[PDB]
Order: sequence, then structure tokens, then C-alpha cells
Amino acid sequence: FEKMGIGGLDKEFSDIFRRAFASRVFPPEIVEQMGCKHVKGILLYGPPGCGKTLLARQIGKMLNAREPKVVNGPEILNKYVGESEANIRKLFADAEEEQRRLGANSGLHIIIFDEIDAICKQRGSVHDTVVNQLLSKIDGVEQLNNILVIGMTNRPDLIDEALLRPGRLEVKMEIGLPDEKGRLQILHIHTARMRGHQLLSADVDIKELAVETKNFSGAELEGLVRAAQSTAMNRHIKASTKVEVDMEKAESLQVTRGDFLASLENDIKPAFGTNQEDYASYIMNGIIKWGDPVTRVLDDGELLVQQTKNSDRTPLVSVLLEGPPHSGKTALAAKIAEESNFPFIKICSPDKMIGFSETAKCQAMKKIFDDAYKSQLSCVVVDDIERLLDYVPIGPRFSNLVLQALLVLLKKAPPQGRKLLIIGTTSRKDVLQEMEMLNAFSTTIHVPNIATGEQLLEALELLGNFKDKERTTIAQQVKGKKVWIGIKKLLMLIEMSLQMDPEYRVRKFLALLREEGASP
Amino acid sequence: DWNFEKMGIGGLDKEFSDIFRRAFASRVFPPEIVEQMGCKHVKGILLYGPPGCGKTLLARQIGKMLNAREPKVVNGPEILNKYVGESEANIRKLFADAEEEQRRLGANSGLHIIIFDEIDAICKTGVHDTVVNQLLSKIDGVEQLNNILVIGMTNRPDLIDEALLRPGRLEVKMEIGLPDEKGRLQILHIHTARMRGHQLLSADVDIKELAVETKNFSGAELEGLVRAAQSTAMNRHIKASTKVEVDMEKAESLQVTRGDFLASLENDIKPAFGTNQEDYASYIMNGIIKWGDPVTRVLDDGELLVQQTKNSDRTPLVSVLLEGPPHSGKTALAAKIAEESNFPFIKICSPDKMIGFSETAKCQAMKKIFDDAYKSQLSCVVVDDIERLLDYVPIGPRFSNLVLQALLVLLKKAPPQGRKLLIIGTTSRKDVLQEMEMLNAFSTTIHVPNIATGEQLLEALELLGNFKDKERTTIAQQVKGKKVWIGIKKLLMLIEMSLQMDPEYRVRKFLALLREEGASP
Amino acid sequence: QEDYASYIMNGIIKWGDPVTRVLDDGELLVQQTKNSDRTPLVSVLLEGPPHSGKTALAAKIAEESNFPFIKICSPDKMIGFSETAKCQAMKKIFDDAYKSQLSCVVVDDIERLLDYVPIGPRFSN
Ligand SMILES: Nc1ncnc2c1ncn2[C@@H]1O[C@H](COP(=O)(O)OP(=O)(O)OP(=O)(O)O)[C@@H](O)[C@H]1O
Ligand SMILES: Nc1ncnc2c1ncn2[C@@H]1O[C@H](COP(=O)(O)OP(=O)(O)OP(=O)(O)O)[C@@H](O)[C@H]1O
Ligand SMILES: Nc1ncnc2c1ncn2[C@@H]1O[C@H](COP(=O)(O)OP(=O)(O)OP(=O)(O)O)[C@@H](O)[C@H]1O
Ligand SMILES: Nc1ncnc2c1ncn2[C@@H]1O[C@H](COP(=O)(O)OP(=O)(O)OP(=O)(O)O)[C@@H](O)[C@H]1O
Ligand SMILES: Nc1ncnc2c1ncn2[C@@H]1O[C@H](COP(=O)(O)OP(=O)(O)O)[C@@H](O)[C@H]1O
Repeated sequence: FEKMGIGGLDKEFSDIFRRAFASRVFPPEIVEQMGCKHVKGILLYGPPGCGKTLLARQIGKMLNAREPKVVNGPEILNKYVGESEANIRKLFADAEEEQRRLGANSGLHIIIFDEIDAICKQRGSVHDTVVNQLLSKIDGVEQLNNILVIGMTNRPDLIDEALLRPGRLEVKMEIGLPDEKGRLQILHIHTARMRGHQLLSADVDIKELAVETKNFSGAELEGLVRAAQSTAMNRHIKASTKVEVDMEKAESLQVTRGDFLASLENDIKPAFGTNQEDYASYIMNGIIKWGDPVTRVLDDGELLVQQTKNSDRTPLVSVLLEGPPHSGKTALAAKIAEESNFPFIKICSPDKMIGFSETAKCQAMKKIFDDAYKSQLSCVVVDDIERLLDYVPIGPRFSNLVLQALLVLLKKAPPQGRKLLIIGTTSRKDVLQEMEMLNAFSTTIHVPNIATGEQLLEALELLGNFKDKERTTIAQQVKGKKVWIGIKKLLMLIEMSLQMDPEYRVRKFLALLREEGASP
Repeated sequence: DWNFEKMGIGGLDKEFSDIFRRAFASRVFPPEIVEQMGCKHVKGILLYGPPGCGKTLLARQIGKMLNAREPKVVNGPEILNKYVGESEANIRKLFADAEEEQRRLGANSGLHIIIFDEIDAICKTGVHDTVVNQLLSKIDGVEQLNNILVIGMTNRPDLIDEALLRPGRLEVKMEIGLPDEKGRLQILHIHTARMRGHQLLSADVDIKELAVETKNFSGAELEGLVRAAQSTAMNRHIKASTKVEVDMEKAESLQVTRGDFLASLENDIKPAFGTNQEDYASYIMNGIIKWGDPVTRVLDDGELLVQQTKNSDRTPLVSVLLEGPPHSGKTALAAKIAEESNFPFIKICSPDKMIGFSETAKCQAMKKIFDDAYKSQLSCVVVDDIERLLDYVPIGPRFSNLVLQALLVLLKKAPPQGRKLLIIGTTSRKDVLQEMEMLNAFSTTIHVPNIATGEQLLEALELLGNFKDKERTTIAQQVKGKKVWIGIKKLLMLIEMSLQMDPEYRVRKFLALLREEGASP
Repeated sequence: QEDYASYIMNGIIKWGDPVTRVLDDGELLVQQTKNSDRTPLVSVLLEGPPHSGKTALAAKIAEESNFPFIKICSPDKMIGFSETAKCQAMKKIFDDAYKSQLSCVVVDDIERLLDYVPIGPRFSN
């Protein structure tokens, strides 16, 4: 990476050079005396968009190798019986034909294979013949000494065992997310062109931009720069169409300047970063304090967050919130997850799986947990543990496969020294206990309802929407009667009651409240 | 001109503004501005949309507008030839002028505009893929070009090959949306300017009335309607059709009467989609009669809840349930409430259209309906006979789980952004729904009562219209001093059945049938 | 070597006699299976109250056996599998122990493999 200039995988490339390229830098006479052979392939897996192609391009260029070739995943698979092995054989055919002309002078024809998962046969849950031909061409009755295979993937656990035996693809490597220095380096390579012509502004602080970004991948920063320049062009056009003063201010306005900040929070939506639209959808009207239970729940959540942050013996921590229906459990869980300031946070709600079968839901949950396993910190929030299972009181009836997928994923530990936090939300804890799911968790929390008349009056006053005389009359009417109302139901009832003529407003609200239940 | 209406087309103005912003903005600035830092010159445009929505005219008018050479237009897959290599030679022949201009005039080269009619035909086995690769190499190969513009038009956007959709080859994609009411007004105005010029049109035709009546029409459909009305008007002159032809030339005086247009549109053209009719007269038939107080209360409650969902802020989702005993007239009331709502998007999902579909098909259809409702700004959807939507049988009991789960999840999914919604459901087995734990999802419920008192029965019978004072008095002699329990639909069926006897036995048969149907809860 | 390190985390604590008794029984079983000739196949079942450390003891015994072939068949590697896939995987894992002079296969969490659930009951036949 000294010659490449691009930074981010210097240690990885040094290690890979040691692993394989050590044989390419040595007295050739001792190399001949070696009597050994060279490798036949390698593998590279990691998060998407981490520049797994630039690595191959630069490494191939470094050793003065022939032109590379790129093959995508869904480039071979076809429904026809005999139209899959054709491309696999064709790719090796060109190397085979030229082997005769040189024989011993043949140079390495470095190539790139992308998304090996497409042809791999490991879908136990793509045919089972393409990989046989691939392995045979890689090695068979005849051995080819002028080939090399470089692969790419994001699901390393789905590759077949036969494709990693010592005869072929006997090495592996991983590509990880960069840190602040990596983001600084990336921002120094996708923006130097603007600096060359003095388009950038001195006010743009690269360190501030790097600090603001948390888990941006390689493509995210380039996209942010592109959007920032687009916004600068839009501002320039707005100024031009607004008023004409100089006719040379266009060049000065072409400067990106401080639009990077706006582009950060408006033009880029990282997949591994925090999401604001989920908060907007779930915590809609905002948290309004009306009692001590909210404070108790928040304190417990903060304590659990601290415990998971500062633990070494227990990398896995799981909590569970429960309460009566319409008590507002989702919002509190969303708030707790948000206020953790973790890098990775996702919500696996069931509203995104309308009409799916059991297998699709299992795959979705597995994918979400696999993504969570990557970052150095994670906080997954399972929304409804009673709608994923498809539970109906009649019967009873439910799905066993999802139950198992959940029961096994609440005890697995991350790899090496990574962390994780699993939050849950339910309303029928009794059936969960009946199903033996109540012991897999580590702690339980409660969320009570508005139960006291004074609490209801205080909550209504905080919400306002009623005048002094009306509120006093309401307080007079409630007296010592029983109160068992829900927050969501409370808001809905208030809104419905406030929809008629001003003369009859308290009357209808009181009638609806009384008609409702008054006991657990 | 930038009016976008000086041409012979209209309806899509915002898209015209967007294409003007994104296409010709760079060219307007002098070359000094471009040379300062350069720009991504665009040489790719694709157009699509509902079939026959005026896509072809946009390309022609855009080509005529720009001050450049005449664009080349190819009518579909005319490139293919019997021999080998002819297709590649033909496709190469198109770019010769561009290469010559790039070589000679360099940067200061006149723009080249290329029209591809039915690009989907050629781009989507050896010949076809070779031609596709040749096009891909020519458009973006070793030597770049910046004096070419290629525009393709299709009606199947999902068939265009992925390799051709990458940036740098097809950068601007346009969808031709349905014309609005103002677009329809403009279409009608420009489709009859000739007659007004010669003032041969009858004053009985109100263009605004046609615009209001017409809904979900393409421009070609409007033109066909106009021509069908023209033919209907012309028929009035010709007289002989079975014998040798003879025409009433002397009559002349050609006029376009409203009756001709109405008759033509009645049985000549019908829109492919957007036909929300034939159900507002099918589900609600025989009208709504005021046989007692309850109907007024139900209608008032429906109107109040509709108003609530109209102008609320923190309640973007409202649901109602109309329960009651069978044959009580539930579907008719729901249809009437929906009609009186008067919303942009309305649709009724009923099982009559899913006779034989399995669980997955029902789930997919419901999801499609609800997504369509999601799209528009605000809408009200209704569902009828839930117990039939999820096949239910008392024995066992037996039912389906996929449909129940899909329905349960879809009554609490907030609509995108600030849009609104309204859901109304119907059923007659409230107990089962409550036991399934679905009644807690619905927000409020209403009751639809039966005909209980004899006075109500007499009022309904008089309002419907039948029997007479003497027969009515005889009926009241026995029915007034008692209690009754019957539904309106059953009452209509019984009246119709008993009306088929002899004059002196109708009343006795009706009373016997009423005694047969007598019961109570 | 990674399996033993992963399944055993905080080592073994000698907090009583039962640990020694269990380890002695395991050693006796290992000796019997290595020496005898009329009983080439042996089996043993470990059970107890939940959260008592059974898998750890099984792994420790297996590592102390000093056999040439050792393997562990856990369920967490089979998330989302169907019944046929599980049967094929288990058969493959077992069929690799017939091609060596000695073997020791550990099957753990049987109740999870069979897909048990108190309601019903339900499981894979
Ligand atoms: N102090 C509060 N605690 C909880 N929720 C509150 C509070 N103040 C306001 N809310 C509102 O409560 C709503 C959260 O309830 P939510 O819609 O998530 O119900 P829920 O508990 O998931 O119920 P169910 O799953 O039965 O529908 C949010 O709209 C939030 O605005
Ligand atoms: N939205 C519209 N506004 C105005 N006129 C329209 C519209 N849609 C269609 N038309 C009319 O349609 C007629 C021709 O339509 P169109 O351009 O689709 O024809 P075409 O070339 O046969 O189409 P296609 O390529 O889809 O087969 C023109 O008279 C045009 O006035
Ligand atoms: N005020 C009214 N309300 C309802 N129906 C009325 C009224 N006046 C007359 N009718 C007649 O009663 C009919 C009721 O039939 P409808 O199919 O709507 O009942 P329904 O309860 O849906 O039947 P089912 O539930 O068994 O399908 C109306 O279609 C109409 O013919
Ligand atoms: N003497 C011991 N016997 C057993 N486990 C011990 C002993 N000393 C320490 N441990 C700890 O026991 C833990 C292993 O117990 P583990 O939770 O796997 O038990 P289990 O019975 O297999 O559980 P599960 O029922 O959840 O499958 C390891 O962390 C190890 O540190
Ligand atoms: N470590 C890195 N340093 C500089 N640029 C990077 C890096 N990783 C990714 N990029 C940028 O991301 C863009 C696309 O990366 P790509 O090769 O698609 O990643 P992947 O191999 O994961 O698909 C490239 O143009 C490259 O400039």
C-alpha cells in the first residue's frame, strides 16, 4: 500500500503479501532449488462496499500480471439443463489454449470472481453440478500451472467444504470496517480533485467530517461528496436565477463549502448506522412524563446498558418488557435503544413481513442477526414476540420453526470479544412462560397503566387541550372511582370526544370513559 | 416556447420542467463555464408509461424543439438481415456522422439526437446479444462521445436489459402519468377546435360536463370517443342500408348533439381501469328507505367519524365495525356511507372476486389493494363478510391462519407520511371475532337493528309500496298487537313470493309465511 | 482445538465430590471402550437440572479421552434447517467415525434436535 496511496488495508495487505507473495520475492535460483509450486487461489469476504475490487486491481497491477476479468454472481446460473458449465469451461479455456505456446514462460493470468455464493451448492433449507465442473477445471486429471482464483462473498458460512481443500483455495482473509483514520484517508482520496482547482473552502474541516461519520463505508463518503457537489450546483443555479450582480459569482458559488453538514443528515442513509425514520414512525407523539414507572423503566434500561458496556464474562445480555395491551411498550423500547448511542441498531418488527411464510421469516431474522454480529456493538429490538409466532387462542395454533429460530439465537455468543443486546416487547407473558421462553431471558420489566384519578388528571393537564373550569369539573366527576385507562386509548378517546360541538364536549368524554371498563 | 402548451400536446408540465432542468442546463452556459471543471454530459433517455399515453409525441416535439440536425428514427427491429454481420454494420452506420464531427469539429460540434422506436424489441440468441454488446461498446467504449443524444421509448420497462440501464448509457428515465382533469379539458379543447372554427357544433354539448363525467381515459380514448360521436351524428343523414345506398345530401346542416355523444360513449368505449361503477348500483339496490329512527343514527355516526378522520392530526388511522344479525342490511349501509364520504380513492374488497383462490392469492390481493390505497393522499377502504374472507366453519372450528394474520397486521400500519385512511368492516358473528382476539384492534363499533315493533313493519310496508288500505287494515288487525322479528331482505323476499297468488288469497299466504318466519332472540 | 476452547470458558472448579465422581465414571467408560472386545459400541447419557454445566463436563471428558477422532454435533449450526437436512447432516457426521481406528462423537442438547415443546406435544418423528 506504499505505492497504491489508498489506505485502509495496509496491515491486511502486508499480511496477505506475507502469506502468498513471499514466494514471488526471492533469488530465482533458490526458487528453482525449492522444487515447490505456487498457490491456486484465495478468498475475500466482508461487508459490502468495502472496496474488495480495488484490492484485487492493485495487487494484480503490482506484480505485472496480464489483464484481469470480472465475473458476477448471477452470470452463470440458468434454468436450462446444460447452460451452466459452459461459462465455467469457457473461462478456463483461454488459459488452457495459451499454456501450450509458453509452457514454462506462462505468466499469471490474475482474475476476479465475484459473488461465489451464486454457484455454491449449500442451500439446505442452484443445482448441484456447476461446482463439480468448477473444481474439475481448477484441478482434475490434468494440472494447470498458470491459473489463480480470487473470490468474493458476504456469506462465508454458506460455502461448500470441497472448495477450500489444500489443493484449491487454501487461504482466507477478512475485510473489516475502517476507523476514524480510515474515513479520513478515504475523504482524502475522493475530494483532492476539487482541492486542486481551489473549489473546496478552508472552512471545510476534514477532521470534523471524519468525527461526524461513525460507520460510513467506502461508497458512503463518495456518495456524500457527490450529493454535496450536486447541492452546491443547485444553490448556484438558485442564486443565478434569483439576481444577477457579477456573472462571475458562479465559480465562487460552485464551491462545496459547508454543505457537507447538510448532506450528512439529508443525502446519505447508511444501512449500518442509526435510523431516524423508525423513531419517527414508532415514537410519534413523544414521551410525556406522568408517573414514576416511566422513570423506573428508564433507570433499569440505563443500568442494563452500562452492564453490557462494562462486562467481560457475559458478552450477551437480554431484557424483556411486558404489560397490558395499549400500554405503550414499543415507544419505551425504542427510546431505550436510541439513547444507547450504539453504532448499530435495527428493529425487526413484523409489519414488514405481511404474507410471508415461516421460512421467509426465519431467513429475515437470521440475516438481521448476522448483520448485527459484524459491528463491534449491537442492540437489536425484536418488536412483537407474539405476532411472529402466529398465535391464536383457538387451537392453540402457532409455528414451531420460528419458535426454534428464536430460542437458539438468544443464547449464541458473538465471535471473539464482540458484544450484543437483545430487547423484547410482549403482552401475553403467561403463554410465553407456558412455551418455556421465559427462562431464556435474563431479566423482566413491567409497564403499568394509568390507575389513579390524580395521575389521569395530571396527564390530561400536561397534554392540556382542556380549560380550567372543564378540568375542575372532570376532577369533581372522577372522585374516587376506579381508573383503568390506556395511553393509546386515552389519546384516541380524547380526540374522538373533541370532534363535536363545543357545547357537548365534557359530557361525551365522560360518557365514553365511564362506559369503558373499571377493573383489571 | 417554454409554455409547453404552444405545441399540440399537453398534460405533463412538471416533467417537462424537470427534463429542461436536467438536460439542457449545461448547454446553455457558454463553453467557458463548462471548461472550468467539466460536467457529466448526458446521452441517454428512456420513456415509458401506460400504453398509448402520448409517449411517441414527446420525442418528436423534443427533437423538433432543439436547434440541431434531424434526429434518426428507427422503426423497431429493422436492423436484422438474412446474412451475418449486416446487423452490426447497420447499427454502426448510425454513428458515422457523430465520429466524423467529433474528429473534425472537436468540441464545437452540433448535437446529434437519436430516436429508437421500440428499443425493447432489439434489447432485452447469439445475434441479439451480439447486437446488444455492439450497442454497449459504441455508446461507451475506448473513445468517448459528447455530441450524441439517444432517446428510446417502450411500454414494458421491466424487459429492458439490466446491462443497458447502468449510468452513462441511459441516465434520464421518464414515466408518462395519467392526464389530469385539466389535461382532459385541454385535450377536449384541442380535439374540436376545427368545428368551432367552422362553428358546426351544437350548443347542447358542454365540454366541462364531458370532462367531469370522463374518468381514467387516455388521449387516444378521448379521440376515439369524439370520432364515434362524429359517426353517430353522420348516421342521421344516411337513410338506406339494406337496399342500394342513398344519402340525404340536401339535408346537410351537420350538428353535434349531446345525445350523439352520450349514445356513443354509452356503448362504444370503456376505460380499461378506474371503473368504480357497476358496484355502486349492484351492492346498494332498491335504495335506502327510512323505516325508523336507527338508520338516521347510523348515518349520523358514520358522517361524524368521516369528519373526524378528515381533519385530525394525531389520529391518522380510523376503523369501524358494523355488526348485526343476518339479513339486516349491513353491506348496503356500508356502501352508502362510503359513497357519502366522497373521497378520491375508494374500493370495496369482497370475496365474490376470489371464488377458488387459495390463501396466498387472497393475501396478495389484499396487500395490493391496501398498497393502492396507500399511494393516494387520502382514501377509505371497506371490507365485507369477514367470516367469508377467512373461510370459517363452526365444526372443529376450521379456518385459515395466513389471512387472519394479514388482516390483523394491516389494521395498525400507519399510512406513509402525513396521508390518512379509513377502514370499515362488516360481519354477523361478532362472538367468533371477539374470541379470535380481533375486536381489540377495531376502534369503535355500531349496531344495525332488526324490525321489532308492528308500527315499524307497517311504516316500512307503506313506504315500499304495496297492498292497500283495506288489506293494510286487515294486516294491522293481527300484526299490530304483537311482536315481530324479521329482516328487511327477508321481508322483500316474502312479499315478492306472496304477491304471486290469486287476488283473494294473497293476504292469507303472506300472514302464514310471516308466522312461519316468526322468532325471537 | 477451537471447539473445546469455545464450549469451555471459565475452566473447571472443584467445588465438591460429584465432579470427581463424574470424571472417574467417564474415565472408566473410556478405558472399557478402549480395552474390551465384545462391546465395540458404548453409550452414556448425562442429565440434570437446567444450568448445571453438562456440556462443559462432556467436553472436558472428551478432551481428556485423548482419542484420534473427536467431533461435536451442536444444533446452533442448524438454524432454519428442515428435518431432512438435519438427518443428512447427522448421518454425514456419524459416517466419518467409521473410517478411523477410534472415535468419540458427542451429541448435545437432544431435546433441541427433536424439536420438543410442552404444548401439543410437537416434535420431528
Ligand atoms: N409516557 C408515555 N409512555 C408511553 N407511550 C407514550 C407516552 N406518552 C405518549 N406515548 C405514546 O404512546 C404511543 C406508544 O404506544 P404504541 O402505539 O407503541 O402501543 P403498544 O404498546 O405497541 O400497543 P399494541 O401493541 O397493543 O398496539 C406512542 O404514540 C407515544 O406517542
Ligand atoms: N396525455 C395525453 N395528452 C394529450 N394527448 C394524448 C395523451 N395521450 C395520448 N394522446 C393522444 O394520443 C394520440 C397518439 O398517441 P400516442 O403518442 O401514444 O401514439 P402512438 O405513437 O401510436 O403510441 P405507441 O408508441 O404507444 O403505440 C395523439 O393524438 C395524442 O393527442
Ligand atoms: N334502509 C335500508 N337499509 C338496508 N337495506 C335496505 C334499506 N332499505 C331497503 N333495503 C334493502 O335491503 C337490502 C339489504 O341487503 P344486503 O345484502 O345489503 O343485506 P346484508 O345484511 O348484507 O345481507 P347479508 O349480510 O346476509 O349478506 C338492500 O340491498 C336493499 O335492497
Ligand atoms: N465444575 C464445573 N462443571 C460445570 N461447569 C462448570 C464448572 N466450573 C465452571 N463451569 C462453567 O460452566 C459453564 C458451562 O455451563 P453451561 O451453561 O454450558 O451448562 P449446560 O448444562 O450445558 O447448559 P444448557 O442447559 O443451557 O445447555 C462454563 O462457563 C464453565 O465456565
Ligand atoms: N478502502 C478504501 N479506500 C478507498 N476507496 C474505497 C475503499 N473501499 C471502497 N472504496 C471505494 O468504493 C467504491 C466501490 O467499491 P467496491 O469495489 O464496489 O467495493 P466492493 O468490492 O465491496 O464491492 C470504489 O470506487 C472505491 O473508490
